[PDB]
Amino acid sequence: GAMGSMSHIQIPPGLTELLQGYTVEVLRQQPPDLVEFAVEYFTRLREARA
Amino acid sequence: GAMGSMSHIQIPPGLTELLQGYTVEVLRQQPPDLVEFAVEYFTRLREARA
Amino acid sequence: AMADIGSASGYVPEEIWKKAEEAVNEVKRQAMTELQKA
Repeated sequence: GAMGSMSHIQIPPGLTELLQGYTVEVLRQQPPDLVEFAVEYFTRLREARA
Repeated sequence: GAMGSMSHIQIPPGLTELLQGYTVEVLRQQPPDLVEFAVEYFTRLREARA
Repeated sequence: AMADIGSASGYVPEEIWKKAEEAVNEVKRQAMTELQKA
């Protein structure tokens, strides 16, 4: 399986669904800012808890 | 099909780099939570400049 | 080489750049499907 500690990055799992949520939302609404729309989309998502 | 069709629909230019700028950090940093690691990453970006 | 005429630079190692670029291309080509299906 593995090879060695010389190099180990491998595209982590779940990263696809995380970016999709943001990505798919950017097109559906087509916002003017990415930096803003990013913190606006990510923070809210998290805060959703409790 | 007219105001939205470029093989991938129409990803707002620059978004590719934004998602990339963060991902490169995740791969080499590997945080406990993606959402929490992002929220701070986007806030720092804006709060850092105008 | 392949088609990298320019150069991002600024930061980010090597293998870390090639990989991260794939992740965004994948999620980008994917989210578009979520749209194609309205």
